[PDB]
Amino acid sequence: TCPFYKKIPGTGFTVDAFQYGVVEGCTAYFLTHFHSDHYAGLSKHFTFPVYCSEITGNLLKNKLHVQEQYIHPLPLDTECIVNGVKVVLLDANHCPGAVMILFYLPNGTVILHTGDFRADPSMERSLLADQKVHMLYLDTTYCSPEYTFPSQQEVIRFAINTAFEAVTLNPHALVVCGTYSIGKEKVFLAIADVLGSKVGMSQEKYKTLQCLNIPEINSLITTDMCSSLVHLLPMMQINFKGLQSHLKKCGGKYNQILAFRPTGWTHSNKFTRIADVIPQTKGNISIYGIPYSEHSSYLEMKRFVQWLKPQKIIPTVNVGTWKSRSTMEKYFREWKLEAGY
Ligand code: NI
Repeated sequence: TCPFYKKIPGTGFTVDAFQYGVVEGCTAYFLTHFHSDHYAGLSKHFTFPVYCSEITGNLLKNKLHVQEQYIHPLPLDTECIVNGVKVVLLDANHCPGAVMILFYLPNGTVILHTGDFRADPSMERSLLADQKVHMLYLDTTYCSPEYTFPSQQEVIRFAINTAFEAVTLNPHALVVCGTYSIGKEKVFLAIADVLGSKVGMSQEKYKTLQCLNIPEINSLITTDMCSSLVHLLPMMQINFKGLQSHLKKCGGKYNQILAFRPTGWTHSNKFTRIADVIPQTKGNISIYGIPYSEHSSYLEMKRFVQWLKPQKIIPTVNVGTWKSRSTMEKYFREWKLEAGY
């Protein structure tokens, strides 16, 4: 049964709730972004409207095969009427095509649903600036003060350096990057750009990337592995036994892999900086963890919530245990008392 934090009061609207069957009263199903925990349930056999971004729409048509008529894409930053309810989609700074949604209720209440988001000061000069938001459905993935991590630009710096160093020291080394969903494309696109290469990938990953409206994408990616010295592999596969296995397949064309595992937070964020990172080394294969996040740090979330001064906050992540729920409420009370809303 669909949980209350996936429903919008005073509408027939649900958000990211495609896994419960028909939800009684729901005229419209919103999908914030193409990540399987949020889309779990969609197929070619959906014949209810789905509202989403253009980019999410392309992924729905081409990867799950939903029929063009039931995909209502909407432009961002555009006041749009949807069953006689004004809504806006705003960029979430998550993965490609990921959105937050502003709902303007008839009764005068305004609600923001963040979907998954990495809060940023550029949001404070968006359409949110123009009016009061009463309710906030919030991505609470990293709602605890241990959760710090660097800026994406810091991380992309490190990567561009590591890769370009090794490639120049040894010109027969391959760069690999791990992936399992959309997101974090900047990692591999930045490395490939510094090395004068395209990125090489399986057919299915090429298909996924050809849906994202990246400008110039035909110049940046290929399915021809032989022709490329930055390769993408499944994240499952980014280990020694799998990198060894893969290093065979290239057929004596490279004598050393240098891989990157973009991850979110791990416990080594508590005791080590980004300029002071190392990889595990079994022979000639070197695997980097790099903490590239597409979710708000604790401080980033805090600033956004304290600027927004919402009258009420409804968590959408880590809501399954009473301890997590309770811990989160305590932070929301501190923020409000500090900020005087
Ligand atoms: Ni996500």
